[PDB]
Amino acid sequence: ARGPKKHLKRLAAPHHWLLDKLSGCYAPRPSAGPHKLRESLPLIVFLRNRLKYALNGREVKAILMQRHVKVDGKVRTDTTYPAGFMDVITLDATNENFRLVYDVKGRFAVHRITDEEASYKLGKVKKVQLGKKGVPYVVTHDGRTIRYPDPNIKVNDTVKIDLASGKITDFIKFDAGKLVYVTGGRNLGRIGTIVHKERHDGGFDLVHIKDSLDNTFVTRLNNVFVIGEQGKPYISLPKGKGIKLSIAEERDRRRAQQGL
Amino acid sequence: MKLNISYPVNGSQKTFEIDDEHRIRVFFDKRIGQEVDGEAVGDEFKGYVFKISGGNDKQGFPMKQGVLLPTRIKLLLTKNVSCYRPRRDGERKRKSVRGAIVGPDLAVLALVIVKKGEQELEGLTDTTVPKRLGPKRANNIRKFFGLSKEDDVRDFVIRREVTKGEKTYTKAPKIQRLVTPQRLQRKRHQRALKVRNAQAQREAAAEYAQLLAKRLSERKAEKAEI
Amino acid sequence: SDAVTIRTRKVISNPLLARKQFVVDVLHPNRANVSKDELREKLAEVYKAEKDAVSVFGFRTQFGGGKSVGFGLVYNSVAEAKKFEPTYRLVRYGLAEKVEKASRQQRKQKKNRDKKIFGTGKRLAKKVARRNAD
RNA sequence: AUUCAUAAUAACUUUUCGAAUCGCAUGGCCUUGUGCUGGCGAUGGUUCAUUCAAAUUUCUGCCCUAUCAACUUUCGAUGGUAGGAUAGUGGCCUACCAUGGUUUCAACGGGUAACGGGGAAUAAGGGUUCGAUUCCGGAGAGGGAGCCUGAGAAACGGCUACC
RNA sequence: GAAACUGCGAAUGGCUCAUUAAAUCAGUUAUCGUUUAUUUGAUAGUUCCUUUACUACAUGGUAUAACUGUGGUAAUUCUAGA
Ligand SMILES: [Mg+2]
Ligand SMILES: [Mg+2]
Ligand SMILES: [Mg+2]
Ligand SMILES: [Mg+2]
Ligand SMILES: [Mg+2]
Ligand SMILES: [Mg+2]
Ligand SMILES: [Mg+2]
Ligand SMILES: [Mg+2]
Ligand SMILES: [Mg+2]
Ligand SMILES: [Mg+2]
Ligand SMILES: [Mg+2]
Ligand SMILES: [Mg+2]
Ligand SMILES: [Mg+2]
Repeated sequence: ARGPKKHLKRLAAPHHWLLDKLSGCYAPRPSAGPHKLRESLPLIVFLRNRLKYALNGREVKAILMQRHVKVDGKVRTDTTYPAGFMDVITLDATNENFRLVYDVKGRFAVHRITDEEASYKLGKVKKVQLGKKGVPYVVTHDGRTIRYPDPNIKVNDTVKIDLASGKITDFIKFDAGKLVYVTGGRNLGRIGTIVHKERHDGGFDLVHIKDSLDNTFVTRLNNVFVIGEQGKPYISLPKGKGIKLSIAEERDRRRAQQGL
Repeated sequence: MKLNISYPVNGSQKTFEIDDEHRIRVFFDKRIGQEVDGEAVGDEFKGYVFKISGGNDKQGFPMKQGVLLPTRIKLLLTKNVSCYRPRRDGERKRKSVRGAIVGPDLAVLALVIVKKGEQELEGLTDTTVPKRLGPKRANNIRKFFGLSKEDDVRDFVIRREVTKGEKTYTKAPKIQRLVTPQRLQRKRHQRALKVRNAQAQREAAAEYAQLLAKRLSERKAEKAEI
Repeated sequence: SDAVTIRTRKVISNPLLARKQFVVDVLHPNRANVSKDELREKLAEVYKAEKDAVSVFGFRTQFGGGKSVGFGLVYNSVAEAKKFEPTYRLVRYGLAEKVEKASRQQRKQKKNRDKKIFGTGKRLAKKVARRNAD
């Protein structure tokens, strides 16, 4: 009531942050930024929790205020900067480049990548509209406005953002058979290809996706992110590659790998 | 009955405790801002013309300019007015203010001398209060001295010398709105950034129009052929 | 002799703060939770850095004795150790001094005392020093 | 799905914005003038997106009671047209016009030792009882009402009046 | 680097459960019916009342706090004259 909220209580944080239940009444509330609050990973959570480079928040601010962290090419000294899906996180020390992608469990997994592939990113197109003076632009999933796109670029497509400048290098159509990556729902983190998409004019497109192991699932188009055609993904996939092993076979794989 | 008389041309002030109320009746039933002759208030105030400037009353409630009442009234006070200092942005408060009519309930008047008299006072006229500082803006010290339009105000700044027991430094104000090469560098950068953005946008528009022409010819080729 | 045999696990190189993070567990039979300064000195010589650039904390003694497990930090230099370390930990090592500041209630009361003054208050103190006597 | 985005024409305005701001390094050039071009930033600023939201809003769902069966409609009740007002839709308000609207499938009224929910206790199964209270949503700051500033308050560790 | 102007925040948090029985609320919708500081991204060559009446841009102006001095009230985070 009465205005915008500034505190995010613990147990009200997103469950994929894996913040521990006790040791604190509060959780880091992400600032306004490129990604939605529920869909983002704050830099303090990435640094202190997922990467353990800091033991507490004061060490996170110490790292951030010395230009050590960079999000999508820019430093982003904000402690609760809302880094999100597909964002490239660059640390000048350790020569490590991170792209934020979900593991098959549906959590932001630590994915280490190389310099050349971290030079760019991918952005799902959320709207194509004419601006002032009749200039077309596309808006991506991270809030980027890119002027003068290709006319063939439409909604739900994915552009290859230059990330060194506001330029589009290539685009991929949202079509059947192309490899996609799910960004929401209970199927979050899986990787598969489009069987087909059904319309339901008036709301909530549904998309049938089949993975590498012939397993099919249905999800809303809001959660579908195009990453390439059949094979050869435009980005490096995380370990697991979104196959969704069941708990039975995950147990079998676990016992084999730790039993030596 | 104190009187806070002031001499703005020399900037001095004194208190005058004046008894024998018919020496005070000349002030009575008079408004703030209008003059009052010095013939009846004092014997040494011959040729002095006092202008009513304000003052307080008993219980310490200040007179307010504009209210034509001899009594004290409650007024809701906004910002940028006398008798009130807002503690919050946009805060308003109701405060009792004495009217602008001089009456018996005043504990003290505040007065401004607008014309010097035929005598001299003990502290007001003889002592000239020194100015606390000079101007700070480049053109403010230019009009303070009337040098020229194109001169240097580097070496005409009024300086104050501060002793600290043994050492003796001199300090001057930092000139504001001074024409400096840094300011000129900033100005030409903004104008260069404006034109550079404009050229880049024109090249982006020209490239896109060429792209539209190439695609229009392509779609026209297959539509006519097939 | 008594085989203190300090042991370091989960070693992580952290150039972001120019330091090494690791878990220090001590296997000390017939001894009780030996020290932190001696633990710092032995860690100082095994990593060859400095004693003033080594930070240690934790060290919960396991039930039944004979083992305490904690966390340790070796800083790349003493110059950057005084930067990223917390003030309370530097006071623990003697590298800093605990600032004997006024108690929290007194500072709060002083702050509310000076809120009631608009400005330097040298004239108000002067005015009350004049009215009270004259 | 649109009178949408956007563009064009004719004008309009107590003309909105269109950098008179700050830091570091202070380079390069030739008409060597304290001349011309020049980096990395910070703070401002129009509009559009995005984020945080807010407000409004669709369906379905709430305890006991008929010794509560009719209620609402002067003084908006239900609807139409036009306006006003609002950030905006809307009887939200006004003018005119129509006579509607809800209800035994429980309206309206009364009671609540009622904030709602996630949940809690117990239980074979079905059930019964509780939920002021660690999270989410709402309301309030003795009781009302009104209002300034602000993007956001009818704010009360803001104000104004009354009790 | 005090103080005081300026900016921002003080509308979050925290407490309580008195109101409140299609009201709140839960799930689910919608804004093609709106506002949105901050963040992020994009973005302004046109600044002449009627140009054949542009006005310093090597940069317009005053008007004030803090500060100096003179006070009033018994008393307030009261303030008045210069
Ligand atoms: Mg935050
Ligand atoms: Mg209407
Ligand atoms: Mg109507
Ligand atoms: Mg109750
Ligand atoms: Mg409750
Ligand atoms: Mg109760
Ligand atoms: Mg309230
Ligand atoms: Mg009470
Ligand atoms: Mg109130
Ligand atoms: Mg209170
Ligand atoms: Mg409060
Ligand atoms: Mg609250
Ligand atoms: Mg801010």
